[PDB]
Amino acid sequence: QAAHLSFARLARRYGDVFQIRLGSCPIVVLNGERAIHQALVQQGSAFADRPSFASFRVVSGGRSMAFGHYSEHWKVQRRAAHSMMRNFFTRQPRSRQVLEGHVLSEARELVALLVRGSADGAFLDPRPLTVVAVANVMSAVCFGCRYSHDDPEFRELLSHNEEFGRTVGAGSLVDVMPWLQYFPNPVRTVFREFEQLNRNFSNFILDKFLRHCESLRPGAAPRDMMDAFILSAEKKAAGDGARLDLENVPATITDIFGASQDTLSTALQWLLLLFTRYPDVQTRVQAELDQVVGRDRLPCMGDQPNLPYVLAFLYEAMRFSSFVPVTIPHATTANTSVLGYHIPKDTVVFVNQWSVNHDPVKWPNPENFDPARFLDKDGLINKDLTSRVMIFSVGKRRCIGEELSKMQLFLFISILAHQCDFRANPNEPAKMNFSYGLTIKPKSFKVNVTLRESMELLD
Ligand code: HEM
Ligand SMILES: [N-]=[N+]=N[C@H]1CC[C@@H](c2cc(=O)c3ccc4ccccc4c3o2)CC1
Repeated sequence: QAAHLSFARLARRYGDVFQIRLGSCPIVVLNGERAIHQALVQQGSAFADRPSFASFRVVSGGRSMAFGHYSEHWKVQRRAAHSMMRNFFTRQPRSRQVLEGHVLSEARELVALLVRGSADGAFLDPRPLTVVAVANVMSAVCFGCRYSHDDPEFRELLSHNEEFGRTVGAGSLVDVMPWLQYFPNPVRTVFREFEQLNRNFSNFILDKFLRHCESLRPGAAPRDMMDAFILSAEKKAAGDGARLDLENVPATITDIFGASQDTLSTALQWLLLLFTRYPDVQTRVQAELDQVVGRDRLPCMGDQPNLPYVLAFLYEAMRFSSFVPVTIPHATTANTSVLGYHIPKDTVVFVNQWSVNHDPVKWPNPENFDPARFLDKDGLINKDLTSRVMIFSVGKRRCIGEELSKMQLFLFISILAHQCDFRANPNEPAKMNFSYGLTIKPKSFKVNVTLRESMELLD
């Protein structure tokens, strides 16, 4: 009973394009490959605008990029994030290394703690470790300051993600039915909780905005991304390519932290769930890692073209999961048409990512987890097929960390596979249930982690 599912069904009789009406507001639901790539690439900028949904106006003081309406103050606000998304990593040799280093740093902590909780045949919820973990990499990049797995106030700040999904997830009732906010019942709850955890993110980050402003005394080289965005805006204040005004630097860092922490936490959940619930893909990835790099030395980002399965799993996991099944709802700039069907200006729009990744005219074994799906005859990755899984979206509103988030999940499992052993609790029958909202996060699932051969992570 999650919205990604029910649109491909509605599509079958009514069209790859059709239009539901949620409460009052009119949704157009793009479900093909052909639908989406027409709409968002070929008619892009005609769909690059966001709903007039006022939960979006809650996010990051209303100055969010994720949820912001498409315009020229938004142009430079995306242009400045991405060209920081692209610039930070790669400006000079080893730009990636300091990032790479955090993943290893944290990977060593994860397998330490995963193994810690799991001794004596035990099993444990890997959830609250993989978010402390994933959020540290991004807090070391953004704020130059990781957080311990002791800190209950940090773990707090992270323990409300299922809320932020639900509220602004496509399929929802907090924006499109304003009549529901006068009385107790799920839809009243789910939004009031939502306004709470946005307060606590934008209070947690405008916080780091002050102290970094307190830090950077003109004779300086930016020692953070928080810094780098302020150096960016303090250079667009007292003189004259992509540079914000300060007033949006709190908001734009918030989106880049809040995004990553939630999604990359999910992604890294799902992969463990695919090793536990498909033992023999764990085996392959775990083997091919061994041969290509060795037991002798733990694996690094160099190894990537030389690891065709660990990509071919990464990608099938992406597809099968489709853990972002419906992108942050788009809206229209001017008029348009998709597969003929004429779609009026400012109409609300959804984008079904699960209906690119599960169309069985394009994707044969659609609900089978099959990584080796992505594999050439002589055994290679096959760039042709692999570049058609829809999960980061496309055209004007596509994801800007895609580049980064791939390099974070690759390492993270290239360590975890190569260092640890993952067991599904055999006493867990009725299947791995979920909890849908923007993202598809597994419900409490339990895993036993033994070390393969000592700890090589210790520097
Ligand atoms: C596996 C990891 C990730 C996935 C699957 C993912 C997926 C997505 C999706 C589906 C969207 C919406 C696209 C649309 O509405 O057209 C999006 C937007 C966004 N993502 Fe991600 N994302 C991931 C990681 C990250 C990370 C690490 C960051 C930090 C850079 C990030 C920052 C953003 C931002 C700022 C937006 C808003 C872009 C915009 O509205 O124009 N994402 N992402
Ligand atoms: N999968 N997927 N999609 C994207 C992932 C997350 C992106 C995002 C952007 C923000 O600005 C933001 C802000 C405060 C948040 C507070 C708690 C949790 C999350 C937050 C958050 O998340 C938007 C959608």
